[PDB]
Amino acid sequence: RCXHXRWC
Amino acid sequence: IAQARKLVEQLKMEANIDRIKVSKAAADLMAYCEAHAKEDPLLTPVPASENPFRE
Amino acid sequence: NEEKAQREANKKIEKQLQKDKQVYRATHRLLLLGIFETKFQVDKVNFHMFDVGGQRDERRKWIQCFNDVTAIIFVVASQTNRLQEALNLFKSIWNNRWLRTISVILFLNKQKIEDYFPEFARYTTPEDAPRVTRAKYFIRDEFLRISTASGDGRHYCYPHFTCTENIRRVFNDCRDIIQRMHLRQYELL
Amino acid sequence: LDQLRQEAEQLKNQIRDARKACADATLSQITNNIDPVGRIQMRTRRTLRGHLAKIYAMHWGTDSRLLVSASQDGKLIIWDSYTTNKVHAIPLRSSWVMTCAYAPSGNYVACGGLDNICSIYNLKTREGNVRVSRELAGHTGYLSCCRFLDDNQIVTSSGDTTCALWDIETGQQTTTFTGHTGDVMSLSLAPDTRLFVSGACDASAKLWDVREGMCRQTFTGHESDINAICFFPNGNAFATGSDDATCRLFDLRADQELMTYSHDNIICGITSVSFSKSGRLLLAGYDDFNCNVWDALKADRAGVLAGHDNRVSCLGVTDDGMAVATGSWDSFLKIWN
Amino acid sequence: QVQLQESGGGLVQPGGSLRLSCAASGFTFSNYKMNWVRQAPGKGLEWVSDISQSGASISYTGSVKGRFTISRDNAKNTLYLQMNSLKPEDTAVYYCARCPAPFTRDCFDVTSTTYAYRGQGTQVTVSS
Amino acid sequence: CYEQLFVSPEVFVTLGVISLLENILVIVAIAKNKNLHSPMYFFICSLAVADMLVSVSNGSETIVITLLFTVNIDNVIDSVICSSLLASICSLLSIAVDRYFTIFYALQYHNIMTVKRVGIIISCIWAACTVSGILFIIYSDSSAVIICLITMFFTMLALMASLYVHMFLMARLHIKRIAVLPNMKGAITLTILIGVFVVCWAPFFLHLIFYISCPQNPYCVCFMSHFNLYLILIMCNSIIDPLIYALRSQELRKTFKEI
Ligand SMILES: [Ca+2]
Repeated sequence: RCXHXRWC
Repeated sequence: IAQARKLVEQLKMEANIDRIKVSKAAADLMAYCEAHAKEDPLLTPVPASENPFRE
Repeated sequence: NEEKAQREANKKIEKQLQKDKQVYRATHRLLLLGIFETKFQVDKVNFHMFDVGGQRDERRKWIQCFNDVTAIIFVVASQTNRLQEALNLFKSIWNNRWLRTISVILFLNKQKIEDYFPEFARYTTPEDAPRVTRAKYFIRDEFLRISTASGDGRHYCYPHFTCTENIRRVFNDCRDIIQRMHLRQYELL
Repeated sequence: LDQLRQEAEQLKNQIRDARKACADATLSQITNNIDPVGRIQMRTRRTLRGHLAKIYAMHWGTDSRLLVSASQDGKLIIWDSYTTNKVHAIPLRSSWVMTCAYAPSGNYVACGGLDNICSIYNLKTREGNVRVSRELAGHTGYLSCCRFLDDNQIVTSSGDTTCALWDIETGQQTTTFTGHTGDVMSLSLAPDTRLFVSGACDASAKLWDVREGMCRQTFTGHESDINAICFFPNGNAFATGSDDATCRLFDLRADQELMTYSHDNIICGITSVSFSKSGRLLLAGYDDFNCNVWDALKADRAGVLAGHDNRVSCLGVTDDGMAVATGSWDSFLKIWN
Repeated sequence: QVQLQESGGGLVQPGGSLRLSCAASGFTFSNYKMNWVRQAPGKGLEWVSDISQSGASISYTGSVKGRFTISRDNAKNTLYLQMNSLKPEDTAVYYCARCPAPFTRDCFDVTSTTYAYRGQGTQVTVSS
Repeated sequence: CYEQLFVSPEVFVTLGVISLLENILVIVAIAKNKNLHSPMYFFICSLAVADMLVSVSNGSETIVITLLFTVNIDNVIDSVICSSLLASICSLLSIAVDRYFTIFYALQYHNIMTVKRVGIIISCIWAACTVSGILFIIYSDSSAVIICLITMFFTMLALMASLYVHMFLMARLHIKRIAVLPNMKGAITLTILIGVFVVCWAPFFLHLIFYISCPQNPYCVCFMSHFNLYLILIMCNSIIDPLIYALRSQELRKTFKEI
């Protein structure tokens, strides 16, 4: 699950 | 000659006018400001209730 | 109840003032000096040129009116030494407290000088540019010396030699004034 | 010619000796004992915005509520100061307007400028639509100031060095006031409206008799051009604002200067001048973008109005003396209280 | 009251010299830029020279350049013009005019026929 | 490069507030100054609101992760961030286009760029950015969304660059004519305007390209490991934007000094 933003 | 004669006719007319002392002129200006002091709302600010601008 | 009718009237005025705001900013004002207002269109661009023919030769007060004008069109003819009188007038307008942001489109029309200007004796024609051209460009540079002295990049002088195409010159020069004004604002110039 | 110049200079010396004879004590010596006014701190209560271009002049109505203002975009807006609402907006034939006046009746408004014409606008009418009623075309120079006496009479000062009393019904000059050598920049009517003073670009102020139609007294003291002139409410004095960065108070009966309102810090000229209702305060508009409040009697500076970002062109005080309105080249009116 | 008085004119031989003085009163002399202007018989008013407030920035017309020198005293409110090697086309009434406003760079209407801050003028004649 | 660089939950909020405050004053300076009611300063005001949202939305999201239905709250904050990004890039383009019209349509400008059209354009941008943002987050798992975001950025970077270079060439053409009378400033300002945009934004869209092109390549994963560091560069942009656009005008800087 991306910690921040998206598409990490 | 036309502009020169007009200046002399004017100067000679205002040369003969009665002048009152500057002391009397000052006292009369000081007397008016003292008498009408309370009437002036810029000098002494009026309460916000009686002020037309902002309440 | 009465305050509601006053808002309605205020709304009509502000709606009209919005239409006038666009017509005012769209129109480019010009001052012509060597009482009539002229409005013309070139390439669907509105110009409003004021002539100061019906005023006295004492200019120092009514000149202040044109502190927001797009450009002043300064016309000069090439006994009393009228050329130096024109240089002095240009210098006053250029260094004026309220006109020091206004550009000047210069028009030198009608085409000895050594007697009235001793600096001409040693003057040489610019390479960028005949006793006619030596004179023409001497008088041009005489006006440009004043414009480059105190400018500070806020306003420039646009010289031209007059004798039909004069309307197009004022159009192109006004474009440059607006361009240079914005380019300086964005810090590209 | 050489003789009349010697005769002219002879009379000027006689007038100077008569003016120095009646001078014994200065206004400062009499006003040294009376207590100072203190700090007059005043704030923008209203900001009237609508004008596109710089505002050249404004004038209050006699109701002390409605005020008219003129701008160089060619519009003449009558405001409601209390509510900030616009009552009328008048498009002008000539965009270059320098003066506007509000009739004491409140029925008409006058304005003119570089067009050399004074346009009277009827605000009433049966239609309820604002239209130009009469156009006064006599002056050969730009109109600097105009002021109504009643609905049918109006005085105008122009750049052709002359003032003119008009009859609006017939639309022709009743009297011409010749004397000034420079452009006449401002007018001021006495409370009795039987006299008026005018300040011109010859650094001279002249008192005129409206009924007879000749100059009575010529006041000198300013170095440069007098831009603004205003009658002291008493009607026996007036204040003049000049380009020499000084305001001066003159007495009509003493026929000489009383006081000078100048500070070393101030080097810019005075555009506008107006008294308070009592007259104790003298407000002057400068071209450093701020207005200075002067103690008329003591000469010391009372306070400052620092609202405008551009040149302050005009400055009005209401008849009831509640407010002060400043017009500016930034295209904003500001009501101070 | 602003008052300017010119003195030092008269009849001089061609190639001769004169010194025009201008007594100023009714204003702070040091706050104002000063000018000389002449009006030749049957001609218009033409600017001659000007001098800055301090007396640093000086300018002339081409006709007078190298022959005329403008100098001002501030302790004494006087303006001078030293005229050297005069020729008959210099014959004119020389006026002493100050710029309308103090401290300002621009100088307007000094040759405007009706200008207020201009003296009575002094007569200079260059004849044989 | 198996693990991803951890940036403190506190380095996000701090750049979040320093940005937020700096952006509000820029709006107030334009709101409280009627002389700054030109079409130019409305596009700068559009960027000020866009930049303000990026900092708050990314800031607000670092607090929710620290404290903590989570999928919903999470999809809402992302939609606000994604909408804030596109609005920020569009606002930068809008300023560039506006400026281009003031030089190359100098005499026709006020007939073209009217208060009504400026209002429509800004409103139409924000509407297209919000709808775009919501749609991208719903179909985030889809590949097409990433390709569209990359194409969007590189087209708007190309145009922004092209517009400013052409404005510089016209400025250089004027300097040649002014110099003939009896250049570096233009180069420096251009390098800053384009440089700051590229250095701050490009890393994020380079990450997206490596996220599609090479998910498994060892040299790509090491780049994609610094995703937070690229998000910090995106916020750094919103902090710097006010300095290089709004505060560069004398009138707006005078109002900022007053407040
Ligand atoms: Ca997320």
